[PDB]
Amino acid sequence: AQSGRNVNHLVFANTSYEILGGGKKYNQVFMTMDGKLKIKIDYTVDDSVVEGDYFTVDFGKYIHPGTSRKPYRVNNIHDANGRTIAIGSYDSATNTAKYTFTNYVDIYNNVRGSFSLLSWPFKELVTTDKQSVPVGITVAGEDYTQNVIFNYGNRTVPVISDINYLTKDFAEFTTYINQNRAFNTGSKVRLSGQGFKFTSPDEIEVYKVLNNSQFRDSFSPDYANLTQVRNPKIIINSDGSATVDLGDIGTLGYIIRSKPNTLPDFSGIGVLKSEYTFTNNKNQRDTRAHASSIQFVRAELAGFGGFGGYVWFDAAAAGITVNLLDPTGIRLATTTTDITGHYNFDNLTNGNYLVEFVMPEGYIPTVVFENGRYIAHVTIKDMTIDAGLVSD
Repeated sequence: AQSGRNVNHLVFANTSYEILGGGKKYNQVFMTMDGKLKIKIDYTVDDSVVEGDYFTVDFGKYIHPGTSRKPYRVNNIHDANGRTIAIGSYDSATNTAKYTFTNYVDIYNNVRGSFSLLSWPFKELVTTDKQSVPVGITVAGEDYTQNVIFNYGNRTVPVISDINYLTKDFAEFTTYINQNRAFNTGSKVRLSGQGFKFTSPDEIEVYKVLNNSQFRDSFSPDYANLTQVRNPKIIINSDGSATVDLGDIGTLGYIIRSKPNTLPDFSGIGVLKSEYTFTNNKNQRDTRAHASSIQFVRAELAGFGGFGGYVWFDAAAAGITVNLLDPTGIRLATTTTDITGHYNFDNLTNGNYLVEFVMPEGYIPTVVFENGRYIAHVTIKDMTIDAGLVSD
């Protein structure tokens, strides 16, 4: 089951939080103004810790590592020269990161470092503007808690919207209509984007609120308890925007939940915009709009990669040891070739690795070769590395 022991008790850590983004001068995480919560961890590791031992960071009830982009992940942790001290892995089910020590701890004593993570609240729990949340985490078995105020800037206005989250393939975009509950007729909403497109009305769901309690400040409403419109009038426009015709809504409030597609080979800054045109409570045409922007951080949207290959005598070479190394030569994983001569490593974060084939005594490869180790460079980007063996 485990590569080593839980060594929480042998990792001595100090933790602090730092608010980033537009709310920092107001002591708040401004969730729609680049706000996030940075977690900073300084640690030392006992000399008795070995390769495969691990410590954990439990992110508690209220926050997760990462911000707006799914799936959430943690990073490996390195020393001052980029050598990997521990491999980071995150389990969404338990909201816990595991940091598994490499052979760094067997090479060096007085192992110490620091790392940081960006984090965001679960929008279904941190629901309300100005909510002061006791953000309690556990770092190497020791609790750390600080109250943190979150604010999404929901305003009681004709139209406001926010990006709930983003994945490689789509964003969930939330638009609130007529929170001010004014009498409105001829109501229409255009959803448009830079970096996004609609292809089907199936991408858009419309809900009528029973009362203002359903307009959750976090823009991640409880859809299970909202009244969903069966026959919503939705057109996908030739430019890839969509128009939702709500009609003569009177004083009713509406929520539109949309899932615009990301565009392949777009980067920089995505934008999703809600444009609300209507006739107002005085029979005058009006127009209101709101826009949200989001960075396509490819590294945070990418899936995990892997590679593999065959080893043979130049007949399959079964049970050959193959190590996965970081570019600095630290071992990240080990495996052996199976009965068909095949090995693999998967769930690898994009980047550069070395693959080390351990030579049986008396054999050399058919890249560099030293002290009976054949080492090949590999680049992972969400391929095949083979080795033929010949007598010396």
